[PDB]
Amino acid sequence: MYTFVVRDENSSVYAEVSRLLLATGQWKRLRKDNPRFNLMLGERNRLPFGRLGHEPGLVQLVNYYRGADKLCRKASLVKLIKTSPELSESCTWFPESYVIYPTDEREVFLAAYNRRREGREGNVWIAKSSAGAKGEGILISSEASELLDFIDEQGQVHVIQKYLEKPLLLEPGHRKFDIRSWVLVDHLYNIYLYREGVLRTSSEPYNSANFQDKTCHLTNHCIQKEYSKNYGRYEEGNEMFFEEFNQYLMDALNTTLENSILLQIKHIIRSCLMCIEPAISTKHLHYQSFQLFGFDFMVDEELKVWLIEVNGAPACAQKLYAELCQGIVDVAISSVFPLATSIFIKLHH
Amino acid sequence: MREIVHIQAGQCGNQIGAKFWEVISDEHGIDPTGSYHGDSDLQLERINVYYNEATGNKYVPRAILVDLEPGTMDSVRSGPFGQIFRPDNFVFGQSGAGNNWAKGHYTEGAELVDSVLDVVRKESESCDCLQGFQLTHSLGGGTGSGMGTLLISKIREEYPDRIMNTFSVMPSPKVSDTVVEPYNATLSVHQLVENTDETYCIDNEALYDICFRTLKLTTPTYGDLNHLVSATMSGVTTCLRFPGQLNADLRKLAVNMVPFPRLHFFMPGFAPLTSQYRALTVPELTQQMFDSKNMMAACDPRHGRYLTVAAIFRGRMSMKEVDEQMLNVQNKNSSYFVEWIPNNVKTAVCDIPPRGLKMSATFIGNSTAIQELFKRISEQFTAMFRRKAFLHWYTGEGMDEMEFTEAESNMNDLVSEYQQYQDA
Amino acid sequence: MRECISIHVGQAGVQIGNACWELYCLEHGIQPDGQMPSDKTIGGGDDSFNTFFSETGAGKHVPRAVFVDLEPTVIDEVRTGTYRQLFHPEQLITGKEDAANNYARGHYTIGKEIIDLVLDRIRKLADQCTGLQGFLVFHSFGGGTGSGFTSLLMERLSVDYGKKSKLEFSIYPAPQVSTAVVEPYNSILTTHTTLEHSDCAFMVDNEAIYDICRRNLDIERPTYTNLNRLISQIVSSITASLRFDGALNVDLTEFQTNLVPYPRIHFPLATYAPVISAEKAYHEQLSVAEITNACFEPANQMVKCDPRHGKYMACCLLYRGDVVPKDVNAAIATIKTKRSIQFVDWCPTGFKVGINYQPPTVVPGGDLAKVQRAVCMLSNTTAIAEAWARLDHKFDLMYAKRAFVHWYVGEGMEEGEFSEAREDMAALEKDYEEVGVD
Amino acid sequence: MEVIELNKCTSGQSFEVILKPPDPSLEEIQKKLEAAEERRKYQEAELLKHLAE
Ligand SMILES: Nc1nc2c(ncn2[C@@H]2O[C@H](COP(=O)(O)OP(=O)(O)OP(=O)(O)O)[C@@H](O)[C@H]2O)c(=O)[nH]1
Ligand SMILES: Nc1ncnc2c1ncn2[C@@H]1O[C@H](COP(=O)(O)OP(=O)(O)CP(=O)(O)O)[C@@H](O)[C@H]1O
Ligand SMILES: Nc1nc2c(ncn2[C@@H]2O[C@H](COP(=O)(O)OP(=O)(O)O)[C@@H](O)[C@H]2O)c(=O)[nH]1
Ligand SMILES: CCOc1ccccc1/N=C(\C)C1=C(O)C[C@H](c2ccccc2)CC1=O
Ligand SMILES: [Ca+2]
Ligand SMILES: [Ca+2]
Ligand SMILES: [Ca+2]
Ligand SMILES: [Ca+2]
Ligand SMILES: [Mg+2]
Ligand SMILES: [Mg+2]
Ligand SMILES: [Mg+2]
Repeated sequence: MYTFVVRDENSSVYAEVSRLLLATGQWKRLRKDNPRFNLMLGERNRLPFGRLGHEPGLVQLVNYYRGADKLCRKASLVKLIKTSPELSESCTWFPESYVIYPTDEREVFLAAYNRRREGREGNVWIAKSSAGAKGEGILISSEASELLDFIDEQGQVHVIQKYLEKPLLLEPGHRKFDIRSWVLVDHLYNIYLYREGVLRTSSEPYNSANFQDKTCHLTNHCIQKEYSKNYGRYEEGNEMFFEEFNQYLMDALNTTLENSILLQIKHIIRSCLMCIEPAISTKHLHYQSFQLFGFDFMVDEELKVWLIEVNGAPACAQKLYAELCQGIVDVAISSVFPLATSIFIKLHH
Repeated sequence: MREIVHIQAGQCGNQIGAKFWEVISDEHGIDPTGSYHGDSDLQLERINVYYNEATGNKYVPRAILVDLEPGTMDSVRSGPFGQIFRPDNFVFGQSGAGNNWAKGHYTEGAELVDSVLDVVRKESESCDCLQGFQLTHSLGGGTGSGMGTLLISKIREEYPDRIMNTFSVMPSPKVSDTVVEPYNATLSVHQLVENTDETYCIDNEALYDICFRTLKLTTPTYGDLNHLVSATMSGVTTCLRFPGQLNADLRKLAVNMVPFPRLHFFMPGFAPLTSQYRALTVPELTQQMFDSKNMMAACDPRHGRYLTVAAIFRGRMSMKEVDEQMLNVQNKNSSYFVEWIPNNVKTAVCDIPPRGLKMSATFIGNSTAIQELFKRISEQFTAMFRRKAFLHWYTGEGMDEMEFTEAESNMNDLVSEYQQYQDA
Repeated sequence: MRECISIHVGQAGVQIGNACWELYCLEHGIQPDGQMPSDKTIGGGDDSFNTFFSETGAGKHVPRAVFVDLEPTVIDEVRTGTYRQLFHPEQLITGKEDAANNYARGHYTIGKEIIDLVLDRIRKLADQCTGLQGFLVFHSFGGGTGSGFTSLLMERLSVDYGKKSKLEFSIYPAPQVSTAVVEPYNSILTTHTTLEHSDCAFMVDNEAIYDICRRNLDIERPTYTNLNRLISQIVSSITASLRFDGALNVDLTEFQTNLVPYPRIHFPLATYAPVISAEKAYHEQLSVAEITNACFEPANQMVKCDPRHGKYMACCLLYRGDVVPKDVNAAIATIKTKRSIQFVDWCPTGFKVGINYQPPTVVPGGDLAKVQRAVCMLSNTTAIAEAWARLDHKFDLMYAKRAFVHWYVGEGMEEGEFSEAREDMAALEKDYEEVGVD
Repeated sequence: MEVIELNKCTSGQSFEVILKPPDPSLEEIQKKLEAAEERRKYQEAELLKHLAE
């Protein structure tokens, strides 16, 4: 029999994983502060990694990679991409980004900006922060002075990023979207891409002239339900799944989801996770880690994929919880603690 | 160095103590006349813990035998190993204690206690470095119960920084001599709460049930009960008496087993208990050890929580397998260990098995479930005291009801203190 | 030449000290009777090995050591063992009754009665020194003597030898090899009281030594004898610079200078490679690149923790055997490109290297195979604070219920010393965090 | 990657390689020990008083 503890009550994914583990009859849940566990479903913040793997005779597993925050913080991801030669300052799939404090790149940011507007180029940028949730601390603007003055009002560190001014628009609707991919990295550092993703679509016509109405520009599920009056019109909950999206690409653009988009997505996922593997791998450590990631992508009108951000504690689409959470138990948990056709694509390396 | 002084008081205390000395004398190679005839110097490496070396290569138990009537000690002196005891260490009176704690503690025992302390002092003075005392007694009679706890108080006065441990037989209505046993036991328990460092609670009903249900003895006798106790005492003291993992005197052992001074009442057990030549695997040994049927306080450990646990394995076996099995029982019993004493389950192995067994295991539990034992006694006490029944036997020896009221409150406080650490 | 005096306190300190001096004698060609044929100056010193051995007119080489235990059975083994002729009786101090795993009993109750005798025996060794540099102190964190009497000795050593360095080799408590339960108390209590008095302390977690012995030596159930022989190899690597010709870490002061920029943060992490079973019939010898890369594997560290998630303040590489600088630098270059090695901003990203050409000596009949080259890395990384966080948490669990506290109060200690010591540890954890996290 | 401070002898050699540039008095101890001894003595006196009652 196996023992596990729950320390993040707000996790929809691992509330379901915990439920499945009990329904096996071979897993037992202990109090959150009992140290004699096999599996820790850990807290989002300040997980005590230093106390894992010191209980004699217990193989201990945790659902977070210590150090994975560098990929999953906006300011931290920018620094990782600019300073890692595997990714480099020339990385073609990440938008031009700069870290700004209220080190800092404010002078370099204005430098590339000066060359941009002087050359009559598109000069719209979006400033965002990690500490800003619910799509509130976002500003899209083509005036640099307005972006920088906005940053100093807020307290936290910010990232200014080139706003994809030419996004691929779904039809009908002339509407924006982003692609969420779920990625599971097991204790062996196998990278598993869940075969089901989701498009979080805007239910408003994309309007390049006016950035003040953020509803047509921001694809967040909370924002579309809260502000778009056309919410749910074209698809339920502004969520389009891969079968429909692939069928659309075939009918409209005579291409497939696999060819036009998913090859790039797999390339990007692999590049990010292989980059930080030496810093976070638990291969020869006294405890083991797995983690579920949520990658967010943008697609432009040339069918080029851009990475937007990586979420270290993603939720899942409602109609996909059962399949994915079972896959977590299969691939990440039961692989270390065995019990008494695959939904993942293994990205090899 | 690390000498122990052993005291046995009253009928039960002397009959169990005599069996204890029969058992460990066999393990150490000492014949009924004190001569060594073993085959291994491992038998002698720590022989001084319990035996004095008299010239002529005779080994003499550091044992004192106390009673307020002569009958049981006459039987010991005529027993199998009756000759090994120092004749000067038989201290007895003639009146008896009439199963009366007051006669043992206040009148008859008070007249005899000074001469007992003379012998204690004589044995202590010949110890290179006395590490403490052990007492065997019952709580339900008069001499072991009343005079035994009087002795403990006198020893604490004269030797205030010496460890005092007891093997204490708790009365049960199902294995009972007189109706006043709950009175004597309740009065004694408060003495133990204050003046012992470890008290091994041996419930006579548990011993009886083991003999009847597990050993298939249709009509158990006190002798059958006492074979379980002497075997348990041998196992509990294995690591003091033989070379092995533990380099600990009684104080170090108590320091690590007793987190709160009053909660020092231990639940012992051992394995195997079988009705025979079959080999016991380490899984079987470990599983039986933690089974309530192999424990001797008649308390269900699932009704409380373990503060500390120690287990002693005897025989030639895999240490790696012992570790693996101790981890398996802990995960099955994960609810029943307090999580605020880290690593509170400890094990020790001794290569030398007891007589007749290739391997065995002895269990020492400090569990809050022992409160069930004190609740039983408290109920039986109150059922009579509420009507002041049989009290005249005690007021006739100078006691008044107030001292009974205070003993009742003290026991109910002890129970209450166990309940508070079971809910933490 | 400047002498060093070793002090071994409690069971762990005495048995490790016994294992170290055996190895020193093998490394220096000293027989168990004290004679040393290669030493052509009879009764007279000034060589590097004289920092640890004095000499008699009869030509015997006597360890500059004191063994102290509050109970005699461990030191009695020294008195009757192979190297019994090495030590004179005055160097072996034993009490009657130990501290019962109770810091307060080792520090206050028993320590008060023996501290002056111990200082008198140490003074006798100091009087034979022309230029004493200081002390090496071996002890467990968990024992009552190892924790309680050591902290008292360390305080009085600061008084009596104020300008002398003091180094510790401390055994950090591991449940796998301990039958005690109160060791988190003793560890925090002794660390709090010793912190100001120790210039540099090498912590060895019995858990790490135990697992190395299991994995690399194929010992299913390691004993103290197995653990101590491995620990003595690491101790020998660290002290070799004091005992042989060299230019790195040639006196105790250099340990603080090279490894400890901040006084309180004076616990370097030791990593050792290679550990190879002697029972292994066929073994391929490891290169300089391979043993140096092994220095960045947590599985070879004396304390399990993850240096990738801390920052370095100093890093020393101590090689024994067939090693030349060119191969060290080639190995360092490759490792820097492949592993996460981040220093604090106010320190140079660099390595101080020492090479001793004599390969490691191993005890005949021991568990370790002889190798052609070995290395001990000493790095001051903030990752070792993981070991403080573990200990402090076990402390907090027991102390919130005042479990076992009465044993300490009963020996004359006050409850306030517990929280005073725990608050010092909280400040120490905070210091490591300020240094190591952005 | 610079080597500095190379010293060589018959027993070995040492060097540095750089990748990147950037107490209580005796009387006070006696006070502590004697204060603890007095708290022990006071606790023992209470025990002996309790036994005398
Ligand atoms: N590595 C190693 N650890 C030891 C050794 N002996 C004891 N220990 C560890 O030290 C701790 C127990 O402390 P001891 O050194 O035995 O106690 P002490 O210093 O003698 O003090 P007392 O309490 O008076 O006996 C436990 O964590 C043991 O695992 C040893 O020889 N080698
Ligand atoms: N450079 C860019 N160009 C165009 N659109 C962008 C953009 N950066 C962000 N967006 C839009 O903003 C939305 C939310 O951005 P972001 O992911 O930074 O905020 P967030 O982290 O709070 C939501 P989530 O956690 O689901 O990723 C995206 O869905 C995307 O449509
Ligand atoms: N296990 C066991 N219990 C006994 C024995 N003799 C008496 N008892 C129990 O001890 C209590 C009686 O105390 P006893 O020792 O006979 O009285 P004392 O001589 O005045 O101390 C009752 O609870 C009896 O059940 C014995 O030999 N073995
Ligand atoms: C610190 C943990 O200790 C142990 C760990 C593992 C296995 C056994 C241990 N041993 C204990 C607990 C013990 C005791 O507590 C006291 C026992 C006793 C009782 C009465 C008279 C004489 C001796 C003697 C005795 O071995
Ligand atoms: Ca009379
Ligand atoms: Ca008298
Ligand atoms: Ca010489
Ligand atoms: Ca100093
Ligand atoms: Mg986000
Ligand atoms: Mg009777
Ligand atoms: Mg000791």
